Amino acid sequence: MKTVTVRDLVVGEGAPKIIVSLMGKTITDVKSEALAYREADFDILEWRVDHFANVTTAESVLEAAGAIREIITDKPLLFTFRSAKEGGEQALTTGQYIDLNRAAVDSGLVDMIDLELFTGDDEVKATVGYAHQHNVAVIMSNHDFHKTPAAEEIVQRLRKMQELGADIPKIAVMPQTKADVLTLLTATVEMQERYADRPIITMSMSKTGVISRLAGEVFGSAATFGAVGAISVADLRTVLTILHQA
Amino acid sequence: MKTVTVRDLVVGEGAPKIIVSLMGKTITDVKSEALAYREADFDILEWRVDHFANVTTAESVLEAAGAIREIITDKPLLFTFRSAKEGGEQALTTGQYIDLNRAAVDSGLVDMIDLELFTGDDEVKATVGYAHQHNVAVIMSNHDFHKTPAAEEIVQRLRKMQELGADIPKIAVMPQTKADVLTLLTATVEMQERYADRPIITMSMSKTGVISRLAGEVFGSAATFGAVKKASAPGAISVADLRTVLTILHQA
Ligand SMILES: [Cl-]
Ligand SMILES: [Mg+2]
Ligand SMILES: [Mg+2]
Ligand SMILES: [Mg+2]
Ligand SMILES: [Mg+2]
Repeated sequence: MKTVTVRDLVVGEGAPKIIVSLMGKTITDVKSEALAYREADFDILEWRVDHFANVTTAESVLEAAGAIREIITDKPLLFTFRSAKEGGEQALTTGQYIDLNRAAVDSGLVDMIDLELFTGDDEVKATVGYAHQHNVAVIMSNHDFHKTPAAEEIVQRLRKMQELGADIPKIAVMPQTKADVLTLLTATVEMQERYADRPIITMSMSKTGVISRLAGEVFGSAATFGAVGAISVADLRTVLTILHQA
Repeated sequence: MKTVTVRDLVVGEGAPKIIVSLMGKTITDVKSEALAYREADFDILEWRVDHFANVTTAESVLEAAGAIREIITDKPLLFTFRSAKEGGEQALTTGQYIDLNRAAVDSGLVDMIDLELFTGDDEVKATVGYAHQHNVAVIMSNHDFHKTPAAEEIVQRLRKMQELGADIPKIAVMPQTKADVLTLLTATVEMQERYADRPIITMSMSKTGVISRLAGEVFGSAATFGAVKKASAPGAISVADLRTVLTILHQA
């Protein structure tokens, strides 16, 4: 299986990695949040660009990315605009979203971008290519904040992400029942044994799904999310380490 | 939902409870292990009587049980003879096994006994009744160290344990695949939805099954085994680490 190396971090070997999400409306908010995260124990900093108020002003986005990089210089930076239809704060047209991610790639300030699987196949392929031409990795993502699809549908979305060239397929789904948490873990196993040839990230959201963040290593999820959220980064790392050494 | 209270420990509320297994061949070993276990963080002391060489000498078994209670004075004591049939160290005839458990009940030294489901229905029912008459709780148990039965079969075994009067149905199975771990968890959930009216304990063994030792609160297992130095079945973690993880899940 491929691993994905981002700076010195190796996703897909050792214990699962920890992603935290920075959310700020203004440049001063982004700076304040970056300062709050600076001493926390995590591996990847995700900037949740959909929270940023001035997302359609190219110079402002560039300034904010730069401000994050000035404060946190030792953690890979993941650029994520999460659409409202997948749990995010706002919607862009397809063209605006693709242009935004290309501008992030161009900046030299980000190590990874998030591309939503269902953006459009032609747009995703072109943007994956563009990212790769600049040595930027792609987390290709899909979220269902309302329900958990059947395991087979989850697997087929992860397989499509690989087809479209994702460096790291990522899916997050909302459990309505305990069985739904198990469905997400089953999909993770099946994807791993049948199709995966690179690291994947899977998560069952909400309080009910938190076991999928903690005890995911055996089943085949290479990273998960903590908070400085359903769980603190310190407590997440504590459990991941215990289970990695079990 | 009935809970099981032993001393003042409540099984079936809050975070899952931690069981450790004490194994000793002689009275001397029983005493030294008990002293070594005294400072460990756990809730229930399981004495694995099948490891004891002198199991057919009533005086010797009674002396060892007393020794455990003298050294570890603040933990519920679970008396478990694990049959060779179900992965234990030695075999007794059915009658000797039943007599051993009745003598444990009679001692006044034990809070719980383990009775294996497949011992025989008449014998199990009689011994459950005897234990209850002396305010001793029964963990009714089943083990498969080779495979994981279908989820519906696991459910039906746990249901049957309820029918026979178990205070706490208990099953431990061995995964052959990662999917089998998830089957054990599925059975746990389904038992909770369809039939449980009391605490149950479920486990998938080996490293692959460790989630099943951690996730009792969300899927429906009321207790879990941890290691002091070494646990009996594959895949355990230390009791300190187990308590750390259980507490994080309880507060999440
Ligand atoms: Cl064990
Ligand atoms: Mg260029
Ligand atoms: Mg391992
Ligand atoms: Mg009597
Ligand atoms: Mg609870």
